[PDB]
Amino acid sequence: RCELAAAMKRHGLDNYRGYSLGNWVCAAKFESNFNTQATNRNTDGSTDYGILQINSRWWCNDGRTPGSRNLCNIPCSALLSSDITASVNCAKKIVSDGNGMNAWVAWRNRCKGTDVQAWIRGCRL
Amino acid sequence: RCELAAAMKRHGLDNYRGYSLGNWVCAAKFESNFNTQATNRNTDGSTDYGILQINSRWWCNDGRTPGSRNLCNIPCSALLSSDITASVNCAKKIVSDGNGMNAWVAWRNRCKGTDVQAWIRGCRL
Amino acid sequence: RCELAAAMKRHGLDNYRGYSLGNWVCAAKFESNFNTQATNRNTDGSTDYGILQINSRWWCNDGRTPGSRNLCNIPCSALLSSDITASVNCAKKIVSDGNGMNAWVAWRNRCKGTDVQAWIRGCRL
Amino acid sequence: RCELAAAMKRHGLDNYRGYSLGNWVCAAKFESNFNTQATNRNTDGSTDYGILQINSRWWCNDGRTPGSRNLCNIPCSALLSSDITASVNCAKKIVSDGNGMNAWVAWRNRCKGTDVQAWIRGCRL
Amino acid sequence: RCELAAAMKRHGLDNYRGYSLGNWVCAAKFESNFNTQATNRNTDGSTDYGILQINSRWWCNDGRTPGSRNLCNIPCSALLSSDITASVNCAKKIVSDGNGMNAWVAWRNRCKGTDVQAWIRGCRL
Amino acid sequence: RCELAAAMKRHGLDNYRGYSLGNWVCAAKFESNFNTQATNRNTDGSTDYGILQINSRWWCNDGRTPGSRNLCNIPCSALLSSDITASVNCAKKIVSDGNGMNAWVAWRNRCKGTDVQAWIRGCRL
Repeated sequence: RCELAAAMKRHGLDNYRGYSLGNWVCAAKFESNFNTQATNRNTDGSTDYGILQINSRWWCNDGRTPGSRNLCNIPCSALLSSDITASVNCAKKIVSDGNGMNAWVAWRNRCKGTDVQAWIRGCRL
Repeated sequence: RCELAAAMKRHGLDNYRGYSLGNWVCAAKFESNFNTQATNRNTDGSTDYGILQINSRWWCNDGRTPGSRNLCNIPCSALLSSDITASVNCAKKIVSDGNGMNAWVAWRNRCKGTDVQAWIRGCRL
Repeated sequence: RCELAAAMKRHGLDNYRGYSLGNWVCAAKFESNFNTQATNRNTDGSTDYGILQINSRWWCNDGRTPGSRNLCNIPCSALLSSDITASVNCAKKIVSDGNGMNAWVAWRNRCKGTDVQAWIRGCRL
Repeated sequence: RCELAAAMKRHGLDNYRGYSLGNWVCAAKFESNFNTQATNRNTDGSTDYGILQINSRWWCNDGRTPGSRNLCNIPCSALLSSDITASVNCAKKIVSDGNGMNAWVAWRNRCKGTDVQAWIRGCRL
Repeated sequence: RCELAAAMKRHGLDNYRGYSLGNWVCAAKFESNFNTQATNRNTDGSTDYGILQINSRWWCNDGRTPGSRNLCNIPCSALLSSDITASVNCAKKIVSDGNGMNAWVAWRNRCKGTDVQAWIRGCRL
Repeated sequence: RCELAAAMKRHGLDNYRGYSLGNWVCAAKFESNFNTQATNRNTDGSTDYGILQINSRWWCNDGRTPGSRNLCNIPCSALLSSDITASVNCAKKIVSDGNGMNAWVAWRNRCKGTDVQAWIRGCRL
């Protein structure tokens, strides 16, 4: 007599008014920001809500410079940004060369989210 | 007589008005910011909510410079940012070369989120 | 007679109005900031809430400099930032070379989130 | 030579969102109530306004009185009223007679709101 | 030579959101109540306004009186009232007679709101 | 030569959000109550306003009296009232007679709000 089985129940996440990523095996660059969650109950009033609030009646301007030579102005560059590679440069001559300045190159992946095995080697009747 | 089994129940996370990432085996660069969670109950009043509040009636401007030579101005650069590689430079001559300045290169991954095994070697009847 | 089993129940986290990451085996760069959690109950009043509050009626400006030569101004650079590699430089000549200045290169991973084994070697009837 | 004149300018009241009775010479019964005046400016809220507010979940009722004889019940009579003369009586026998119980009888009026006179008795040329 | 004049300017009251009775010569019964005046400016809140506020979850009721004889109940009578003459009585026999119980009878009025006179007796040329 | 004049300027009251009765010569019964004046400025809050506030969860009721004889109950009578003449009586026999109990009877008035005179007796040319 030789009797055997395998069983597996799965059920995903329950999300209620929320941000949720269950199980991420073997990720590389991940970038989350400002994925905000809020309940507001306002009666007889005024609610403001904000992560970044910049009240700047003169932000990053330039001033009056008559008769000026060889300027290099670069205000408010790469603001709230990702992956700016050798970019937005204020120069007059640029030389770039070589086998350098490499971003996220030449990866090797061997990745299993879940595994189940059932090994039976010999019951012979 | 030879009898055997394998069993596995799974259920994901429960999230209520929240931010949640269950189980991340084998991550590389991860970047979360400002993923805020709030309840507000306002009666007969005024609620303000914010992580970054910058009241700056003159922020990063420049002033009046008539008859000026060979300027290099760079205000409020790379603000609230990630991964700015050899970028946003205030120069006149740039030379770049070589096998250097490398970001996140040449990885090797061998990664299993979950494993279950059931080894049986010989019951022979 | 030869009888055997394997069993495994799992259930994810419960989150209520909160930030939660359960179990992260084998991470590399992780960066969380400002993932704030709040309850506010306001009656008959005014509530302000904020982690960074900068009241700066003159922040990082420049002044009036007529007839000026060979300036190098860089206010409020790399503010609230990550991973700024050889970036946002205030110069006139730049030379870069070599097999240096490397960020997060050439990793090797062998990482299992969970393991279960059941070894049986010989019951032979 | 005999020269003479008479002159009279009049102008009534100015009323703006108001209750106004200018000049009442020689009145008898006058009765004003609840002639209310209000400005309301409501932003982001709830305003209630009222002179008489009576929250009375059981006001002037009667209760359960089985097998009862010769009752005389009179709740909430003459409420917010004027001139109730020998009225709304709870009795079984009423006798009324005579030259009495008189209201506001037999008046005599001689009443001038304004007077102007110009008496000239003899210039005789 | 005989020269003469008479002059009179009048102007009524100015009322702004108000209750106003200028000049009442020779009044008799006058009765003002609850002629209220209000400004309300509400922002982000709840304003209640009232002269009489009676919260009375059991006001002037009667209770349970089974098998009761010869009752005389009179709750909340003549409430907020004027001129209730021999009225709303709780009795069984009433006899009224005579030359009595008289209200506001037999008045005599001689009343001038304003007077102007100009007497000239003899210039005879 | 005989020269003469008379002059009179008048102007009524100025009222702003107010209760005002200028000049009342020769009044009899006057009755003002609750002619209230208010400004309210509410921000982020709750304002209650009231002259009479009666919180009375059991006010002037009666209780349970089974098998009761010859009752005389009169709660909350003549509340906030004027001129209640021989009224709202709790009796069984009433006899009233005579030349008595008289209210506000038989007045005589001779009343001038303003007087101006100009007497000239003899210039005879």
